[PDB]
Amino acid sequence: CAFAVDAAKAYKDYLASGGQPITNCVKMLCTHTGTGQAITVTPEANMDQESFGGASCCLYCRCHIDHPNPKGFCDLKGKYVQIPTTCANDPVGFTLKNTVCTVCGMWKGYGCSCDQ
Amino acid sequence: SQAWQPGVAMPNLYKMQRMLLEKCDLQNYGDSATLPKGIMMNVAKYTQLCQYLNTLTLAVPYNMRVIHFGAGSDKGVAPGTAVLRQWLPTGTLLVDSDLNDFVSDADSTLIGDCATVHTANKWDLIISDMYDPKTKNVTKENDSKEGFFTYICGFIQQKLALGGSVAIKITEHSWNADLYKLMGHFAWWTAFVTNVNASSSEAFLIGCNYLGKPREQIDGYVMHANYIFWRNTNPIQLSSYSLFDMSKFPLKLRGTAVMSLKEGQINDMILSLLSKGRLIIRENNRVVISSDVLVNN
Ligand SMILES: CSC[C@H]1O[C@@H](n2cnc3c(N)ncnc32)[C@H](O)[C@@H]1O
Ligand SMILES: [Zn+2]
Ligand SMILES: [Zn+2]
Repeated sequence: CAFAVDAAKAYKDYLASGGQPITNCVKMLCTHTGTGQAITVTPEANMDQESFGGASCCLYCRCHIDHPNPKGFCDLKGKYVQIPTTCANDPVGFTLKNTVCTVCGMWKGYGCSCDQ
Repeated sequence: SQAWQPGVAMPNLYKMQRMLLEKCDLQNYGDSATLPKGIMMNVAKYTQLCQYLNTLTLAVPYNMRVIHFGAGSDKGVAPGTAVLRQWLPTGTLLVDSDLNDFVSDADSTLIGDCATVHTANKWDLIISDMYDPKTKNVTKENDSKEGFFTYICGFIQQKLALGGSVAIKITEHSWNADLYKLMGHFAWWTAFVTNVNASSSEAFLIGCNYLGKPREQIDGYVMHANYIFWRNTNPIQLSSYSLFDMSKFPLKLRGTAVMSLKEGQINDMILSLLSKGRLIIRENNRVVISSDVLVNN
């Protein structure tokens, strides 16, 4: 059957409905002089970012549900995700709604300057 | 000047005493350090533990193997594991474990009582934050505790590589005499108190460079009494200072040699290399782990 739980859409809708974001994302101590790239093997927050343990910011990890791809692989766990400080109240929502430029490794619209 | 360190290690002269066990009464009890905005106690604590481990002669081989017990929070995440993975060289194999389910950045996670955990390989570093809050009964005698401590002692003896190190969390009431005795099977040992959690009687018992034999005879009942005596008479000022300087945080990749040797070829020359953090003795095969599952109706 075509049935599949859509947790991404459910979380977005709960956010739009005014729901409190997922908490206890694991924020790291770091220099905040890093590359600012989005998903890295060690914390890379720049001055405008916070660095978090990847698994703790993944909706699928945190909700105990399957990752939406054939192989069920998670590209956050075991890595660190840089979140803009202005968005760090909701790291899970941020990683869910945003995309990584595949050339510069920065977030589209939050550090990627390739389209200039 | 201690406030700018990551924490305070038990001074050698306190290790040499013969104190009787007393109640732990910390002058700075109930004080708290001011953590950086949005930083969890458990991130700050493991950060300071790792900053202190940076000052010891840890063996750091290629393909380093680290296992972390007691890694789950009551929130279902693994803050300590995330700090260990930040700290350890990229590519280090990191396994963590806890009784309750949690999501983790470790390469592999085992859920269940640590007595169910078995590994084929030996390990270069063992970290434990296991703690049972039921031991905090101030109304009955403070005797050596077994449970997970019994497992940890055997796991060190059977699965820690010669040259490897451990950091095992203890408190006033959560401690084990044999674990202290095992500290005498390392080239050096201490009880380390993080500056962010110095209002607590917790410490990490650190064995540095495992030798597989008793280098010194330690009475664990006496040593824990010495540890409490030190804590009772040496207030540690709570401090977050070291958290604000992470420029030298990562563990140095030392390329430490790994060799397979059999008990008859560990001579004084090898023991001295082990003692200096220059040698790891174990096989270099695949890392294979498992959790025993009890099947019932
Ligand atoms: C990080 S706080 C202490 C942690 O130690 C864990 N712990 C305590 N006793 C055991 C045990 N016997 N086996 C595995 N984990 C334990 C607890 O589940 C808790 O998450
Ligand atoms: Zn995930
Ligand atoms: Zn780009």
